[PDB]
Amino acid sequence: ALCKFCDVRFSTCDNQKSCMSNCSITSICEKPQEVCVAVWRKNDENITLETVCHDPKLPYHDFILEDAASPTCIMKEKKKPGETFFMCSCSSDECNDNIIFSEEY
Repeated sequence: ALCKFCDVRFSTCDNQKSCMSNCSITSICEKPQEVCVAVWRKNDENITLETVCHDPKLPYHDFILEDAASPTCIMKEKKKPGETFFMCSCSSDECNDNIIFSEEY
């Protein structure tokens, strides 16, 4: 897989139906089973977007990437203290470059 892989970066993505990662690093994931991941987090000081490759047989942020087979990165909210946290994974080229905050489409 080819994925955006900037780790955790500041983001201005907020209150939008979709956002671009604005990550300038597209990497070949080390292992063929890895998929793309995006994690959007907002606290009272800032917003970040994390982009990585990850093996979906392993948990990430204490969750299983149950959506790894999806070609698109559909953000879904997770329960975490002191912040708003959304995550998605996907398995098409650079798919974590475009994060979608809804299932409506």
